[PDB]
Amino acid sequence: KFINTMSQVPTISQLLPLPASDDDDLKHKSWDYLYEPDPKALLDTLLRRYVESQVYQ
Amino acid sequence: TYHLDVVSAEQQMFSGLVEKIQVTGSEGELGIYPGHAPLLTAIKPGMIRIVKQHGHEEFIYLSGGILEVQPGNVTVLADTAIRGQDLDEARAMEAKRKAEEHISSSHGDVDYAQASAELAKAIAQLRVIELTKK
Amino acid sequence: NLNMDLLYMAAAVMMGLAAIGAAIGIGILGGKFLEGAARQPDLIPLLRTQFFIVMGLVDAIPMIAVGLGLYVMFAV
Amino acid sequence: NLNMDLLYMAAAVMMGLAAIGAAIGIGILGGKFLEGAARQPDLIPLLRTQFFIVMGLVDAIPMIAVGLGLYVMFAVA
Repeated sequence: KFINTMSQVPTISQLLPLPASDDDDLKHKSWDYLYEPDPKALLDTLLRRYVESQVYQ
Repeated sequence: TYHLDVVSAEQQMFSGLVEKIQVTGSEGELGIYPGHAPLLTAIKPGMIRIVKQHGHEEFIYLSGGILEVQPGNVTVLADTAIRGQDLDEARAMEAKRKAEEHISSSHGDVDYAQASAELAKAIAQLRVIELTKK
Repeated sequence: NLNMDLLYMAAAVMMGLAAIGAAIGIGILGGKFLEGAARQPDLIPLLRTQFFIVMGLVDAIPMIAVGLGLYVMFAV
Repeated sequence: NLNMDLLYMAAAVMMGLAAIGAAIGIGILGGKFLEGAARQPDLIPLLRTQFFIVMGLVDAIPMIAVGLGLYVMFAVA
C-alpha cells in the first residue's frame, strides 16, 4: 500500500465473509432498512461490485 | 439536511449536503427527502436532479447504477454516469440517430436486447439534456 | 301498527350499509396513509392534509344515508 | 305485540352491520401499522399516535349505529 512517495507497507485483509467486525451504523439505527423487490439480485449484484472494487483498487 | 455521495469507477461525480433529490429507480422515478424511506435499489437508465441549498439544481446522467438512501450519508453508485455539461443536447440527438439506426438494423431477439439498451441510453440522454435547460 | 316497525327496519338498512361504506373506505384510505407515513415520516403533516381532503369525499355519501336514517327514524 | 320483535330485529341488524364495518375497518388500518412497525420499531411511538388519530374517524359512524341500536333496544323496546 502506497502510504508515502518513498514508503509503502505490505498488507493483508479479508473480503469474505464481509467482516461483521466492522461497525454497525448505530447513528442511523432509527432508519432500519427496507428492501426493494428482488432483494436477492440487488444484494448479490451490489456485493459483486464491492469485491470487484476492493480487488481492483 | 442530508449528505449525498455519487461515484463511478471513473470519478466521484458529486459529494456534499443536498436539500432534495429526484432519482431514477427500478419501477420508476423516486423523490427523496431528509429522513426519507431507508431503501436500497437498482436504477433504470435515467438521471438525477440535485437541488442544493438556495434551491440550485444540477442534472447528472445515470446510465446505470445502484443506490442506497438509508443513512444520513446517502449514496448512488453508477456503472456509468456523465456530468450534465460534458454531455450535450446535440450529443443526445446523435444518440437518437444510433438507436433508431440499430432498431432498423436489429432483427433477432439477442440483438434486440442490445439495441433496446442502446435505445435506453439514448432516451435517457435525450431526457437529461432537456432537463439540463432549467 | 305495522307502519312503525317497518320504518325502524328501513332506517337500520340505510344506517348499517353507511357503516360498511364509511368504515371500509377509510381502512383502505387510511392504511395507504400509514404506509406512506412510515415511508416519508417528515411528510406526515403534508400527507395528513391530503388525507382529510379525500376523507371529505369518502364520508360525503355515508352522511347522506346517516342524515336520512335519523329522519326516517325520528322525524316521521 | 309484533312491533317489539321487529324492533329487536332492527337493532340486531343495525349493530351487526356496525360490528362488521368497525372491526374490518380497524383490522386493515392496524395491519398497515404492524407492517410499518415491523419495518422500523423506532416509529412505534410515532405511528401508534397516527394510528389513534385515524382510528377515531373509522369509529365515527359505527358508534352512531351502535348508539341508535342501543336506543331502539332499550328505549323504543
